[PDB]
Amino acid sequence: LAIVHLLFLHETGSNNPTGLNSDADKIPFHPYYTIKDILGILIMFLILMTLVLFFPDMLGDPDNYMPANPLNTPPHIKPEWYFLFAYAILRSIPNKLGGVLALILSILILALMPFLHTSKQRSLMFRPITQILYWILVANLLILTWIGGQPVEHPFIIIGQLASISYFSIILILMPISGIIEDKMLKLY
Amino acid sequence: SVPETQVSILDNGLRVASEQSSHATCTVGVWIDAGSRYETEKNNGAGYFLEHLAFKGTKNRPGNALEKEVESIGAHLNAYSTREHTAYLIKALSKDLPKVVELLADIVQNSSLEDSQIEKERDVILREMQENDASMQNVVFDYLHATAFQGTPLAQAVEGPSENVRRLSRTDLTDYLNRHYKAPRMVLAAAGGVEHQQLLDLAQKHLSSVSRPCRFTGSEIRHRDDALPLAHVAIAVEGPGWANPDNVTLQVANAIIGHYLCQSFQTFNISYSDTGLLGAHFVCDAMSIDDMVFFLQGQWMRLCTSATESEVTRGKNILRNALVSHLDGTTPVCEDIGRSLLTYGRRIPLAEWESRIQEVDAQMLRDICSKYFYDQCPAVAGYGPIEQLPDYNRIRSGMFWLR
Ligand code: HEM
Repeated sequence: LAIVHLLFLHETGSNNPTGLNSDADKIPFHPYYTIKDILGILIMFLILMTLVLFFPDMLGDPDNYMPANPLNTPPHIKPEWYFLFAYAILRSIPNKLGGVLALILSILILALMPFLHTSKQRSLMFRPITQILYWILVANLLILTWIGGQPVEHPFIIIGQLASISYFSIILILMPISGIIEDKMLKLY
Repeated sequence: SVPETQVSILDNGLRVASEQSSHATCTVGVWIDAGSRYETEKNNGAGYFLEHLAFKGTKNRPGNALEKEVESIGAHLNAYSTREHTAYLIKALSKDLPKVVELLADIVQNSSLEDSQIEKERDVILREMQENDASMQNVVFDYLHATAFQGTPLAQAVEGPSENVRRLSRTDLTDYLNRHYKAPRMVLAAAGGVEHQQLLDLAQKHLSSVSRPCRFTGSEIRHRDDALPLAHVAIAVEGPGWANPDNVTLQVANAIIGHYLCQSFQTFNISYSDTGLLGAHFVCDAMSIDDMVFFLQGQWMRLCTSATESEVTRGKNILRNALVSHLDGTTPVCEDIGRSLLTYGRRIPLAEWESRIQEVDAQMLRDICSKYFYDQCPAVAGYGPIEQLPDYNRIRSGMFWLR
């Protein structure tokens, strides 16, 4: 699927942070973005080996070092941290089914994302209001990651419920309206 | 038994050389060690504009009456300017040898620059430059000189920028004339049916009045204009200079390279005073651009690594057959003579050239080619649809082999 991912991209070429047509300024990849990928590989290996050789259990759970007891239940059940945002959403919706669906949508909302683009500019380099909304989205994604960790009790629950409401409202509603407003400010709309 | 070029410098410093031949027609010229390299960016077109003004009349021969004289004997009058040398030459009969010399004397001294003419020649020069851009290979070689000799007086063109052309005055010209036309920097060269003693007496009679850190830079300059049908690309490295004998070996290598892919391949070894540009200027379609390069770079590395005796023998024969450059014709020889005395300080005979050619073998050719081509930073000048022309890392990586 990653090979198919690379194919569906070379047909169009990569994007640039300005979001403009970069056909006038393109360079080879071997000497310019290869040594850059090698440097990024080296930095990622530095972070991976300082995660392995120095703090090998800062991201895992201690209770996984006990054998599986079907009779004994743990006092607090978590998935690993990268599932937390989803975990929060699931817990937030009162209805079980609702939670499952919202959870799925949490990931799927992204797929839905290319149909929500209502701006005449591709990138957010020249779009400050949608930049603010994007960083608020990153902020409450971090909040949902924290909440998942917190146990079920006040006021963690309410935050979870709001954070999920704010997440879906920023992705679904606030960004296209903001893009319309930004197009109106540049005398385009 | 090559006819020797007898030379007779004057006390003023005017070297007077001549070589006699059967031809009853003789070519006489004056060479001056003055070009765009001696200009200081405030008079960047002084030599070119003086080269335009030099045939428009003198003090003794005012206006077109002067050129009426060179029509009267049926002689031909030519002049040219490079970055280092300026030449004023006449092709005439032998029996018209005195007056021609006298004519040349006026052209170098006693010349008259008319203010009226200055405006007319400014419009000529300006317009020509305004249309000179048409000649691509000239644009590409000027771009190569600029990007290879940035910050030096060797980057600036012979014609100069339109700016200076418009902003030039008699006095400035007078200066360039009075500064770079010294007698010790002048050679009176004659080739063909001339006697050396008669030419020396004529130089004593007239012309006896004449008054008595170069750096290469590797850089990618790219003039992209996609509306042009063809692309011209020149790639060069630093040359040794005039006085370095391995030039001869490099000439053989240039010969061996010859021209094999996209059309319009070529090779040059341009030499200036202890510097130069050694390289190739191909011209081609959008796609061939890269390969040709790739092609071209491979040939250079082959000459650095895998030179055989047969191609060296072929290049030596091509170079010798190129001594025809000397030939016997009055003009070419005279020209050759002109440079010899300005650059080497002497006329190198063809027997010495043949000795320096026959001492060249394959081992010293690949040694000298590795000295001048292998792992060197080139100067690249492109003009036209040059998007597929590779940038500097790919060319620099093609300047060596991993094997
Ligand atoms: C399996 C995990 C993934 C891998 C290893 C991966 C790898 C890559 C690589 C190597 C590129 C080209 C270089 C670059 O990253 O800028 C790329 C481009 C891209 N990927 Fe992914 N990708 C992954 C998942 C995703 C997902 C899930 C999406 C959609 C949400 C996505 C969307 C894109 C887009 C849009 C580009 C073009 C980016 C641009 O040029 O602006 N990829 N991917």
